Amino acid sequence: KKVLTLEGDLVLGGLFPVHQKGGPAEDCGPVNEHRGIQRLEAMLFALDRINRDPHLLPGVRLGAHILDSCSKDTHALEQALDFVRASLSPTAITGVIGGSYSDVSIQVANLLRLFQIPQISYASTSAKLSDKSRYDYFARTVPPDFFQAKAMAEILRFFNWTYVSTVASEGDYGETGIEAFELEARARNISVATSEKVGRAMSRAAFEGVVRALLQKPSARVAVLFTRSEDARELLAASQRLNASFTWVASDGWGALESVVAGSEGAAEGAITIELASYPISDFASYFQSLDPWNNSRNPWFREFWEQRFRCSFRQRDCAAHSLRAVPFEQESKIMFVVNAVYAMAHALHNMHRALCPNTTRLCDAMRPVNGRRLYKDFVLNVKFDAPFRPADTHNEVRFDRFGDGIGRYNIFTYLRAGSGRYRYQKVGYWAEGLTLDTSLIPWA
Amino acid sequence: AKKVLTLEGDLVLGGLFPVHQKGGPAEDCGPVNEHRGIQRLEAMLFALDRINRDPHLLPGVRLGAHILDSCSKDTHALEQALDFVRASLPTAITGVIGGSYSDVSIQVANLLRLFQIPQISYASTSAKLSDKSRYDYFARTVPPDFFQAKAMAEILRFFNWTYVSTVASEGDYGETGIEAFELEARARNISVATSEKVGRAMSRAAFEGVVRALLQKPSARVAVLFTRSEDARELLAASQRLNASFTWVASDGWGALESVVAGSEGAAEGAITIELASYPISDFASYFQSLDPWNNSRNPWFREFWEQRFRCSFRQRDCAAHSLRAVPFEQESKIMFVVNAVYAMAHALHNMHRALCPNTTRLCDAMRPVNGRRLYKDFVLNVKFDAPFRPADTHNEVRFDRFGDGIGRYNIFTYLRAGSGRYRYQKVGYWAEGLTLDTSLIPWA
Ligand SMILES: N[C@@]1(C(=O)O)C[C@@H](Sc2nc[nH]n2)[C@H]2[C@H](C(=O)O)[C@H]21
Ligand SMILES: N[C@@]1(C(=O)O)C[C@@H](Sc2nc[nH]n2)[C@H]2[C@H](C(=O)O)[C@H]21
Ligand SMILES: *[C@@H]1O[C@H](CO)[C@@H](O)[C@H](O)[C@H]1NC(C)=O
Repeated sequence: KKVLTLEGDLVLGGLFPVHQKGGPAEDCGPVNEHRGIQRLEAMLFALDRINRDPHLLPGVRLGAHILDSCSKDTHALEQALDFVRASLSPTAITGVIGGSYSDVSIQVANLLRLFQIPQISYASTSAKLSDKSRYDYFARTVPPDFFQAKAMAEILRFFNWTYVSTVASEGDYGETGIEAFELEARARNISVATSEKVGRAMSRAAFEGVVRALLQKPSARVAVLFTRSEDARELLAASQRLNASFTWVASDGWGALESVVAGSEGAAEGAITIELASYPISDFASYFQSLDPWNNSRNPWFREFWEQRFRCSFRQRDCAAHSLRAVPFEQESKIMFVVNAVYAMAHALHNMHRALCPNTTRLCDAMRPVNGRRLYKDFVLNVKFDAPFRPADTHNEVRFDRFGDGIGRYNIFTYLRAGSGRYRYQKVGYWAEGLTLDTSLIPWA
Repeated sequence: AKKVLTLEGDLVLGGLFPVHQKGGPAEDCGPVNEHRGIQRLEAMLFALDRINRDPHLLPGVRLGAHILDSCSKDTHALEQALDFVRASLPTAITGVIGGSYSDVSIQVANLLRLFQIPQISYASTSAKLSDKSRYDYFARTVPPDFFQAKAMAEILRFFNWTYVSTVASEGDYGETGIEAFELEARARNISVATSEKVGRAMSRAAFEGVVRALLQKPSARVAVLFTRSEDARELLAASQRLNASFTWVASDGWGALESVVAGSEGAAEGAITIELASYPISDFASYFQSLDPWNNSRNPWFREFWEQRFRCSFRQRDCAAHSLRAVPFEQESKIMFVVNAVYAMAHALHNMHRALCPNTTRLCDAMRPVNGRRLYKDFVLNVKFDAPFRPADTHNEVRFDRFGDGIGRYNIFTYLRAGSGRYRYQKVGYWAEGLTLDTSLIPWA
């Protein structure tokens, strides 16, 4: 029901999974701290900096119209009507920063393309989206899963793991993710034992059956997963439950999330996981940690996040005690992707403005209204700038390929039992046009 | 701009037919589709006319039309289907009849759902459409593909074909059809040698590539297909080209179509093919054959079809010289289902009128506008009536399960070389809650 709106000369639409998927009865579930709130605030942070950037649209203010998908594609669409309501007779949406889940980005793309509205995803990695015959107004700051699968299979060949199995979740991402793995596997002389399917509706018993099924072919110790966080979580819990031992090789969904493993550490010990290569942003941590319910009114959902986060109630008046500065900050992995995606849309508009409004620094009649086709084809796809807030070590550019995709850069991790019974994720290498490993950091190596 | 076919009435029904084929790699619409387009489109117009003369079906409420051309492309159909939702925010569409190809019905249903517009498909069989959590306003006069996939597995079993290969066309029809197939197969102790995918833009070399992949497993002489017509056609050609022999077991996409086997009669000989169980509708052939370019001004694609069918031009007064009665009439396999969908929607509107408009025969206040949620849940799903223009003997009735699905009734054919030398299809079986076969009619049996 709620929308986040910010004034500006040009309004960018946003789309985030602020809430999780609801019950069979309800549309929306509880608040998403990391993939919801933190990702939405990275958008707000980025627009704030952009609006204080002298070399980036100094005469044009970037406004916002941010929607909640509730982690369900059909819901994302009901909301997404806002972006197009004016045209079908918000006054004007210049472009959409959004889609977390591939299924959401695909659904929203199918509508946005009917209105020539450009779209940039910060998280969607299904290979389908690379097709400009169907998703001709879609671009992403992340690479497709074509390269993730290619990396996963390359790890197996290096470790001489010829017999292995697969799990994967219902949805565009997982299903189309594991086929890409199996294809790259077969090309490397890698056999598949069993190929399993997992849903969210699936209960404790059904997850145990998957683990049971993976044992039927015991010559395959290594399990390859292209699953959602909560599916990886469950399958890992089911493993500790009936004391099962697998060599997990898992996709970005699990990545280096402590939540996926928390509680089922023993079973997880030794897993090799993929996280799309990114870096933290120190300015964003400071920004997020300084947010409070009385000073962050512009976020319609922040008070709900706060009650949930600090098990308090504003009615009860027990929320003021708490503070984000006094708790351990853990930035979400794809925050870089959210900032990059916001900056990419801003660079595109600046570049469009340079070309269409030569005399004035302000929004001229040529960009009233902005032509989406022209914007996407000639400006979005042709941006080339140094990624903001990047470390001194890496020199990353924000650029789109022919298919609107990002560069196939991934970080490889291992989960290990560290000192004094603590468990942690360690960076063992990276995949950027070939595998790169340091097995010294790998315990079982 | 593209034309539309509109007819006035009190209540207006949407129509969606593949009038044209997919255009080239750079054009949206291709040549005219005589059978799946023009004939199916005319069949909806025939049903409307008959209903509008019917004194027991909406005697006071006239049914109008807004028929759109899909051009056999989901992206094109969606551009067009916007005409269906503008009045909801200016013609108000009370319900839609349409979607031939599953991709199209799914895409359109995503949009239609947002505005509460009921959709009755006459040809889309993907099981994906049976999901009410996302296609809550969709129903169809055809059965879902769980039945046809089961029917296939039962054909294998009957002939003891326990080592087979599968081929699916990329999409919601092919991929979900084979998924279901493979499960039904597994349960019957039938193993799958290899499973192949036929892409969206395949070359002749790509098609050969597929055949070579099937030739890698020499024991599997059975090739089970869930393919589009042109894919089945193209697979046979490659099979002919490589002197490759297979026992094909195929879905309604190949059906009893001569389009598919023309040129590759030898490669196709001995195949087992499915076609949904239908009968030819009586008065439609006579209706269709009595159509000419001057009396049929209501169809905006009829002149184009005339010029294509009779290889003539109105620009050179060439065409008049002809008639559809001089030439043979072959009723497109799914005409029945098109007529049945129109009536299902008319009966649903009739029964809703009886309930909400007790006193009058005209549209009362309660149905201005028609509440789509009410219409679908209370009337569309509860229709039960004798099938229109059913053979004088038959007792067939139009109804839907509680999820909008039709009931699994199939005709099984064998492609044989007749005594007279010529190649033809022959009915040898039926599937309705179990398999029935006449092996005497199958030459290799
Ligand atoms: N790459 C993604 C995609 O859906 O394409 C996969 C899913 S993984 C997930 N599903 C539920 N929780 N986590 C999500 C990831 C992200 O939002 O970081 C996107
Ligand atoms: N049952 C269908 C579905 O797509 O669900 C399968 C496809 S087969 C086809 N024929 C030509 N191109 N593709 C189409 C059939 C029909 O409209 O007769 C629907
Ligand atoms: C299939 O196998 C069974 C078991 O031997 C046999 O009785 C049956 O006749 C076979 N059917 C055909 C058509 O070969």
